[PDB]
Amino acid sequence: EEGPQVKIREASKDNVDFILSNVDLAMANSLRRVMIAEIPTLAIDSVEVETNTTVLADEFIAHRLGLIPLQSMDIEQLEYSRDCFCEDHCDKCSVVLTLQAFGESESTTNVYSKDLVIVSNLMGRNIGHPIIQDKEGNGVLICKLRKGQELKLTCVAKKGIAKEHAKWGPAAAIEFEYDPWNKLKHTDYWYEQDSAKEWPQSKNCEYEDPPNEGDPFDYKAQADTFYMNVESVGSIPVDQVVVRGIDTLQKKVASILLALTQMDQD
Amino acid sequence: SNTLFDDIFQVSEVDPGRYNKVCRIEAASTTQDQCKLTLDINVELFPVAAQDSLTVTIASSLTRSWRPPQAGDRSLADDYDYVMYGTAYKFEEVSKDLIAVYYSFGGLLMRLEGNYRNLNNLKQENAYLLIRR
Amino acid sequence: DESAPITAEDSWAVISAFFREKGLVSQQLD
Amino acid sequence: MNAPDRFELFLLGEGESKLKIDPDTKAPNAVVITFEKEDHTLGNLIRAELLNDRKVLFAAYKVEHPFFARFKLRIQTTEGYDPKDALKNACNSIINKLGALKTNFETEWNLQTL
Amino acid sequence: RGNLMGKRVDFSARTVISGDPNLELDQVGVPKSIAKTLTYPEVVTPYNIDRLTQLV
Amino acid sequence: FIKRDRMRRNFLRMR
Amino acid sequence: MIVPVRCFSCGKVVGDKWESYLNLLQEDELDEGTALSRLGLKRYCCRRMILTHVDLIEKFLRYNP
Amino acid sequence: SLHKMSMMAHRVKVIPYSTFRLNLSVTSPYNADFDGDEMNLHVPQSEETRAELSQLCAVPLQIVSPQSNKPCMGIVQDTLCGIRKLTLRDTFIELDQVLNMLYWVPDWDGVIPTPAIIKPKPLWSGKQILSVAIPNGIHLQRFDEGTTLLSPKDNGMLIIDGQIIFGVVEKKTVGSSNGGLIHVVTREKGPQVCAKLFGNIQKVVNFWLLHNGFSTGIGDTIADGPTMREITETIAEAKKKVLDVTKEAQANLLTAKHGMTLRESFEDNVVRFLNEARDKAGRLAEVNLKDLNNVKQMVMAGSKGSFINIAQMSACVGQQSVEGKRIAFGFVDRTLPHFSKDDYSPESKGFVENSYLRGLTPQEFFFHAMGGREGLIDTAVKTAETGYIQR
Amino acid sequence: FIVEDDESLGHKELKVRKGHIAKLMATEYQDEYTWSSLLNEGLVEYIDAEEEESILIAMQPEDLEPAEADVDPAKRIRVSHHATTFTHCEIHPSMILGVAASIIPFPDHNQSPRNTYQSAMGKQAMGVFLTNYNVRMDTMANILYYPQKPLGTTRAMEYLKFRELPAGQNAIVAIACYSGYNQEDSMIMNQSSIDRGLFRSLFFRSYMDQEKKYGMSITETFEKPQRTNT
Amino acid sequence: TLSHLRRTNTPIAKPRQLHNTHWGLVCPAETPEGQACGLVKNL
Amino acid sequence: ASRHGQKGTIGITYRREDMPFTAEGIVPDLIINPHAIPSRMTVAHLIECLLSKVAALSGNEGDASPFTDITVEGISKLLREHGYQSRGFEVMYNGHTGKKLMAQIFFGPTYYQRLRHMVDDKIHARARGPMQVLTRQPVEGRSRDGG
RNA sequence: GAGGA
Ligand SMILES: [Mg+2]
Ligand SMILES: [Zn+2]
Ligand SMILES: [Zn+2]
Repeated sequence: EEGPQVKIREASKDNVDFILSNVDLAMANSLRRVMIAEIPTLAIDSVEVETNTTVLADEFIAHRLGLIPLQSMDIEQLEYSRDCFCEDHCDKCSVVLTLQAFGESESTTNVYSKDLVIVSNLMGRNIGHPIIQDKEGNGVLICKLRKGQELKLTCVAKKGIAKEHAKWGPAAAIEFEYDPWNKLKHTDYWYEQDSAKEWPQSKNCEYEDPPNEGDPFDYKAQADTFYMNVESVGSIPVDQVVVRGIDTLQKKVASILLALTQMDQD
Repeated sequence: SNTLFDDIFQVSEVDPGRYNKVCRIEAASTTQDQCKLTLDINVELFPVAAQDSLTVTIASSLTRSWRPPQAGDRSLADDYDYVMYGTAYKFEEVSKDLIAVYYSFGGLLMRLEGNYRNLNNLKQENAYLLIRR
Repeated sequence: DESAPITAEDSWAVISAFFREKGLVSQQLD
Repeated sequence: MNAPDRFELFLLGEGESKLKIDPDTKAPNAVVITFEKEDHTLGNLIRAELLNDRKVLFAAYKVEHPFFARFKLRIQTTEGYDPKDALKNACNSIINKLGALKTNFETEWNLQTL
Repeated sequence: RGNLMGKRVDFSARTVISGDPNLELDQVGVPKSIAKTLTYPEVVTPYNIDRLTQLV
Repeated sequence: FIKRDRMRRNFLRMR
Repeated sequence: MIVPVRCFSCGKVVGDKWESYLNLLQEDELDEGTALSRLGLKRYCCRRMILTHVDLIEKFLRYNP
Repeated sequence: SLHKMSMMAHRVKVIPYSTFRLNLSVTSPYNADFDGDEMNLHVPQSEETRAELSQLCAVPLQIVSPQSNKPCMGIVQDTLCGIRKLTLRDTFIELDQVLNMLYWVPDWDGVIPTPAIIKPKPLWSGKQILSVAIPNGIHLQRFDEGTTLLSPKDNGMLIIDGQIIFGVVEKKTVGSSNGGLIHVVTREKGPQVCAKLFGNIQKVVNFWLLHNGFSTGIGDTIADGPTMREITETIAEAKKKVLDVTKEAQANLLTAKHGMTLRESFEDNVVRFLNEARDKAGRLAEVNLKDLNNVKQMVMAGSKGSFINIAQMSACVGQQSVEGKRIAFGFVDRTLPHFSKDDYSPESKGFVENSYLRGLTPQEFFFHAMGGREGLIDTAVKTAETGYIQR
Repeated sequence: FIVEDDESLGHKELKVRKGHIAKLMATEYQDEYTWSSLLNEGLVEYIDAEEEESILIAMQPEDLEPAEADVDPAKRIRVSHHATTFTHCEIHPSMILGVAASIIPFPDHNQSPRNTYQSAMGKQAMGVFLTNYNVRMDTMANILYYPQKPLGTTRAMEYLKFRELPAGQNAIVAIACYSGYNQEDSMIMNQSSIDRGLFRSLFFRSYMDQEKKYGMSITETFEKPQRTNT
Repeated sequence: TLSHLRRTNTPIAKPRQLHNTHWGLVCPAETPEGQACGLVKNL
Repeated sequence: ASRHGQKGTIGITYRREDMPFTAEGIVPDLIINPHAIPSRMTVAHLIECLLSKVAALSGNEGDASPFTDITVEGISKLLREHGYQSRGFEVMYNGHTGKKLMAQIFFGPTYYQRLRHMVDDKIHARARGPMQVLTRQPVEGRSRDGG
């Protein structure tokens, strides 16, 4: 509005493409980076491999478990473990998953994320169902079982952010761009014969008029109007991803403000 | 303080010597046949062709960590399309009546000829170069 | 044709004929 | 085994209050501020915001060493304008812009069908 | 040549090095665990006795 | 150009 | 061994696409360029992750115990 | 350790992450690179031991080496390459980035130098912001080659205060050269100032480079078409001259210069022709490169590479040689079974012609392998020798 | 290969022709006509260093002896056929390389010492060394987590089973001076990408021990010790 | 491992050189540079 | 180490955002300094990176065999056809600021093999531990607490 | 044996 304008070019199940205009480059980039990094969510964090006989080392498996996106829409109702006083986890700060698999078949028995089963009480919070983008309905391929191999373990999922460990990222690489015509001359084109031909012009070049070469380089101009595309890993609806990124950034700034209040306090 | 020197110049020639935004200007004082001038320009910010025509004076006024042009009180010799600032570094004397002064503008260089430019262009890191059309 | 000459590409077939009846440690075993 | 635990890339320590003001000496009406558990995310943002201000004479920041989640920030205002005030105003402006953006995007998001 | 003109000594350490452009020319970034091991014997004077007490 | 593993079909189809 | 989840750089989940990828190859005879593009792996940070995987866990699964 | 310089004293900064980390300019004395090298650290145990260290063996004391009475340290690759670019005449820096750069200098007094341009957009040249790092008083005037107080080529170097006036900073000024800046600053303000100088220059330039970026890639080595076929025909001329000499020799008309065999005379002539050819092509390639070509920049700045590397990566790898004389008839009267006998044509005896870009034909490849192994052997022997000699 | 004349020394020729290739491919895909057969029909021939002294090999089958007959400038400068009385043609030149060298992509564009260094290093790379590692019990095993076959391969790597037991991963590398933290070699690695699992690896170490070697009554025993005058 | 199984040694004339006759028989590249450079060879 | 000659060790790790990122949102996982190249002249390194980029785009296998007829020109043509700068350069964006970089970046996949000797087997420090028998100097070998 | 550099 008075600040930024957003014009969504396109929205999907997993992507929004939108123009971010009437903003400053720094704000955009910070938004970019917070969405990548600082917006919290839920992920497996500790595995009690009660038994395993597969051909995979446990910590290998536990690692893969960490990476499995989980339903984390209302993560906010959950508490960081370092805040819950309970002895290391409870239902206010954790969700317990479990897993049993056994190679009953003669052929290979796959073990999919969907085989995970919630045990802890959700208290009616839309949390923790492993995300299943797969059309066939079974999520990530966790492990394979031959015949007698049995895998049986329980996991704990916890609120965390991508700074601690990438598994918490709803990230799913974000696109970003501005001045597709290089009118700002923020970059200079390496070239053998002609910068014009040798550089494939971006798809966004249409949304802005080509530079008229008969114009002096405008130095007054500054970079606004950023073309961004956010892909979501799925643990959070895309729109929710960008909204929460905005909100998180705002929260941390407000925190700075509060710290100033404490300083002026005493 | 004021104009330490003023004049106008017919740009004889302009060369983009291996640079993108900087060209070396060759101009002669229309007035003092023995006054001439070589100068580099950020032509990107201030395009120039041959026989062109420019912004004037060797000012000295309009220490003191440079402050942003807080455009409440911005009233300098802010009357030109080009204002550079820089330092004299040699006063080589071409002939008995021909003194040349060498100014450096952050690496942009400049040189002047005559003798009526007499010792008012003295060794002064201060100088705000301009000379007119 | 079948008596036709050989393009440099073909040689890889020949190579694979080798290494099928030789292995890579042929000499040790032999 | 000499790796620092990664949670302290965002966790204030003990006496590591988020801020630590320090009056600069080199120039008048200037200050140097240290943020713990931060990085360019917040820095570059606030910095540009300050730069927007008219009464700010100088504003820059730096992350001294990437092993550490700090960054110093140095402000310098014209006279009669306390630095911490300029900081407050920058934060407020940023927050308002963010709030606007939030509502506006939420709007345009409702503008979709998927 | 092996035990007199040169020997093997205590109070030393060895590791891979890595450049760093945020270190003063004469500095060196000894990793913490090493510093947890090498020591230097101070002498208790009135100048440090408090500080040394804190250390111990 | 690249290394092609579809030549198994080529001979199998050509045979 | 088994497919990795989450293309290393990009982060996108890929641990589920493996089965479908193989299917496309066998049953649809498809060309893996188009196969990848079918699964949606647009940028090569993920295309690499799938295309070049090697599924040793098969050959592990053949030791009886 | 072949140096007093190989052991120096340092101040300890305790950090995480098990490697030893150390500033970058200090690599050349230790002659180390971070490709997995390791270094040992010794802890003095007593008061005068550490006094000895900090007063005799501290690094800044060692900046000027008695070995050649020129400084033994200097600015190096990334910084060296950047600082040239930053200090080109074309560079200009907008305000905000200027402010950040300043703040990076630890000793910046807190004064914002007046921008070199106040025309309506305040712009600072690079040289100014660099000069903020240089302590006041230095002079260092050089007049490199054709400099004329207007340095149209911007070469030379001239600083008339702790503030630089014209000239592009590069190896000859800020490297480890003789009359270089490091020299001067040592002699003037003592080691502490010089070390602080290293620190300041590094920080500023690294920041700027980081935000300006710099990379190189395959396209850097590609020469222009016309240039390419010109190279080719140059090589062809060389071949022709060799052939003419050969025909004459086999007509027994070659006149052996005194003091050497007819055969030796011929062989030398051929080798000379071939080397002249390689270099002719090298100059062609080098000349053709535009200034944005990153390799040309790493050369101009002198931080890496040399003309010969350009020549080999783009024009012609040129003659291979084992023990100075070119490739010898290992087989009876021919270097490789792929040849007839008694062929003295340049490629029969090892004149690699394609560039490293075009790749080597299998002969050339093999010949080059022979040459390279000779290189490896010589290096291995030479270090053991020089080690024993030095002992 | 064994060069020969045909209707003409023109049109001189490898004895082996596309028919034999077809038969070979057929045997290959049958999964009847094996390399030994090539031997017996005398299309291929074993040559040692001594005999090499008296032959005249051609490098590439076709171009070296089609006949005496516009060129892509990027292509290297091949010499010519230039001769007629060949007697053999190399099978494929890339076979002069040994095992380790065959891993290198485009080794014909590198400076030879580099090739040698790689040949040496390649024996350090982590990777799966055997498919049954979890059954072997030996000292010091290193296994990569998620190997990947290279994108740029060489034909020979097929015969080394390399693309089934690869020894590295394909990183998205970027050549740049980013923050000077990567100069004077190496480099910066994406931390998050590591968390995703990049270049992880398993390490296995085996400790061996047995009961007494010697002593009729000196008989070392395995058990949990205590303060039993221990 | 594979490389190991095809290695080759020479005890103790320029034996460290790469002679032409090695063409096609010994890898022109692979050799443990060091003291043994040129002695140890591979097929 | 790459597959040519470039030994190297890590020497800092950045989180994802801090790395430069291109407009498509790709972010390298390995940044090596350009100064490595010219001195060593490992052209094949660059060529492999280019070729592999093309392969990954098009879903193929990079035929890097030595003495073939593949040229750089062909690879580049393909790469252009997939819609990238025909030499692998890419406009990239600084991670900290989000601003474009003035110089474009060579960028592509490339096969890298992790060598042994992690540091944890080299780190080593002695502060008066055990000594030999014969000469009563410090014992040797880091495994044996040597000096 | 190993071996990095
Ligand atoms: Mg080294
Ligand atoms: Zn709890
Ligand atoms: Zn990806």
